[PDB]
Parts: sequence; structure tokens; C-alpha cells
Amino acid sequence: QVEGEVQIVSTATQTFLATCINGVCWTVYHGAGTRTIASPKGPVIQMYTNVDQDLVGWPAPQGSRSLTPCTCGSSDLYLVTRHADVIPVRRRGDSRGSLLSPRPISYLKGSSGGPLLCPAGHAVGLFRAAVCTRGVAKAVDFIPVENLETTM
Amino acid sequence: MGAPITAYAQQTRGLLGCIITSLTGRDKNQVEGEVQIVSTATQTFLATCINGVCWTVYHGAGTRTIASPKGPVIQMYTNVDQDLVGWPAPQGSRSLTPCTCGSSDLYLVTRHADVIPVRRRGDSRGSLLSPRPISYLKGSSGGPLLCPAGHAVGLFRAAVCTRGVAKAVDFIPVENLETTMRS
Amino acid sequence: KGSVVIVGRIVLSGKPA
Amino acid sequence: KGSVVIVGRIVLSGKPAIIPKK
Ligand SMILES: *[C@](O)(C(N)=O)[C@H](CC1CCC1)NC(=O)[C@@H]1[C@@H]2[C@H](CN1C(=O)[C@@H](NC(=O)NC(C)(C)C)C(C)(C)C)C2(C)C
Ligand SMILES: [Zn+2]
Ligand SMILES: [Zn+2]
Repeated sequence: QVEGEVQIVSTATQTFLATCINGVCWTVYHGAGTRTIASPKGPVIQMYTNVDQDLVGWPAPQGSRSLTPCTCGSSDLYLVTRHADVIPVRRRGDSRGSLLSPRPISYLKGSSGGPLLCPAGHAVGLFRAAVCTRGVAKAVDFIPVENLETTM
Repeated sequence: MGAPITAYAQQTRGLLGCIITSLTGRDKNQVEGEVQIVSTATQTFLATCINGVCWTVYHGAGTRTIASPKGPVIQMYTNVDQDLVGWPAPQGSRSLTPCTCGSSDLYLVTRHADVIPVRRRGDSRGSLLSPRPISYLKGSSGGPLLCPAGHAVGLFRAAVCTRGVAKAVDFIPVENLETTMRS
Repeated sequence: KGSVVIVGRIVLSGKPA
Repeated sequence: KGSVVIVGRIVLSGKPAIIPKK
């Protein structure tokens, strides 16, 4: 009867991730758009949509548990992929982080919307997009939890 | 373990099975994990397994034996002053390792399996980066304070509170564990 | 614009339960 | 006196995992 913080979601064209933080189920606008989320009681609309910050959010679905925002300002981040792989990342800036070991872009594919955890497993940000040179993802862009907290 | 520090809890015994087991001192349940949620008839707290010994606060365990599959197990170490007691770690538990890196940023694992950050302010203190109500910290005595690497730095002992909100936590650094074993 | 469906879940703690 | 009894556990060794669809 375990509960997940990260939901592996998908539209018709693609698949990505969503992350429950503070009762809201967040994900990237370039994945969901204005799309409504499925519920056993029918489609439930986004509580938040923010094309600018690339952020959208519906109320957390069932079988989900919320992530706690980071409160230690650590720069040693960890990215969780749609395959539940953890990728060590060093925060290079407000919304930028460098992978400690670059991976083929394919490795991070479908993980957008996922969480960027701090050493305590708290939400630091939401994976926005991979920044890669040639075919290798060296860094990642991410939506800081503050944006989310701000949007709430 | 490793990083990020994530943890989960699992209850394994109810109030009545607990009381019977306390008396019989014989517990046949399977053990897993490095931190055991533990209870006496007076209170519930935590016990952390570091290097094969299952340590907890003396102010919680007293000189009680720990219920095991072979009947009560006597304490290996007791130290009223260090406020520590330890039994051989139960069979099936996994042990942590002392923090060999003197990290200033510690992570407290609560009874509810929450990892909350605390900033070390001395050998046995750390500011709770996010103040929590005392009620939330209750039951976490004996829990581990981990460094970013997942290693034991200390065991949660008491809360530094005011108006019912704790802003810091007093803990027993792993150093006292070794000195308690040497004593 | 359709509906986003959850096709799976990830538990960060690794909780089996 | 009464024995201290284990009524639960906290596991730190768990790693993220896709909850099995069963
Ligand atoms: C644990 O034993 C437990 N039952 O989980 C308990 C946890 C605290 C956190 C809220 C409840 N610890 C204690 O009760 C601890 C034991 C007594 C006094 N304790 C306290 O934490 C008190 N604070 C305190 O004494 N603070 C210092 C040492 C002055 C900094 C409380 C008033 C919060 C209960 C002893 C032996 C220190
Ligand atoms: Zn943090
Ligand atoms: Zn360490």
C-alpha cells in the first residue's frame, strides 16, 4: 500500500514525470500543456499553469505522497529518472546543475518533471530540461521549489 | 547506505502483541533496517544499529533487556552518564558506520521516517534548519543523525525547545559510543 | 489537448510494503 | 523489568523504485 511521490505520467505524444510537492502534483508545461489529469472520477484540471516558468500542477492524485521542499540550501543535488535511477548533480545556479558524470541524453529521456533532491531527499527543484553537448547530457535545467511555492 | 537520504517506516507489532512480548521477552518477528522503533510499557523511541550494536538512550531503555527470538537479551553496554545502552544488534538488522568525515551538516531521521536537516553547532548540538513542534520530534530519541554520506554522527537525545517548538536538538555523538564500549 | 494519464509510480524511499 | 520491544523499523537502505503494478 506504498505511496509514490513521483508519478510516471504520459500523454499521447510523450511520457514524462510529475512530482507531488506540497499537495500539488507538478510537471513541465512542455509535457502536459493545459491538459487535464485523469482521475477515476473523470478529468481533473490544473490548479496551476505557468507557461513562463514551464510549470503546471494539478491536485496530487491517489497513491501519491508529497515531497518536502529543501530547507538546507545544499548544492549536492540528485536527479531521479523515470527509471528510478539517481543521478548526482552539483548545483551550478538557481536553475542549473552539472551532472557529476554526464550520461547519454537517452538516459535522461522522459524524466522531465521529475525531482531534484537534496542530500535529505527533499525537493530542490523539478527537472525542466537536459542541457547537452552533442549526444551527451552534461547538465540540467530545473524549476526551483520556490517558483512552485510562489505559484501556490 | 548512500545519498540522497530517504527512509521509510514499517510497524510490526501492535499494543497487545507488544505487551505480551515485553513480558515473555521472546520476539519471533523478523528484523530489517538499521533503526528499530522500540517501546517499553512507559514509552516509545528509536534504537540505531551502529557497527553491530543496537544503541539507544538510557533514559528510554533503562537497564531493560531487549526481547529477542531467544528470550531477553541483556545489554552489552550501559552508561548512565553518556545516557547510552546497547544490545547486540538484532539478527536481520543492518548497521550504520560512524561518520569518518566530520561533516557540519547533519540529517536527523525521525520516528516517522522523516529526514530533517540540522546544522551542527558543537559536539552535541545542531540547529534544526526548519523548527518543528516538539510533538513531531517525540518518539525519535535514539534515532540517528546522519552526515550526507549516510553515516552515524550521533543519536537524537533531547530537544532544545521554547513555547513547544524545537529549534535545536541535543544529541549523543558517536564518540561517546566508543568511549562507552571502552568503559 | 487530451488528458495526462499516470502509467506508473516511483517511491523514493524504496518502500516495498 | 519489562523488555524493550521492537514494534517497527525505519529503513534507510531503500532506493527509489517503480512501485510494482500488481
Ligand atoms: C526521547 O526520549 C523520546 N521519547 O523520543 C525524547 C524526545 C523529545 C523530543 C520531544 C520529545 N527526549 C527527551 O525527552 C529528553 C530526555 C529528557 C528531557 N528530554 C528532552 O528532550 C527535553 N529537552 C531538554 O531537556 N533539552 C535540553 C537537554 C535542555 C537541551 C524536552 C523538554 C524536549 C522533553 C532527557 C533525559 C534529556
Ligand atoms: Zn535539503
Ligand atoms: Zn560522514
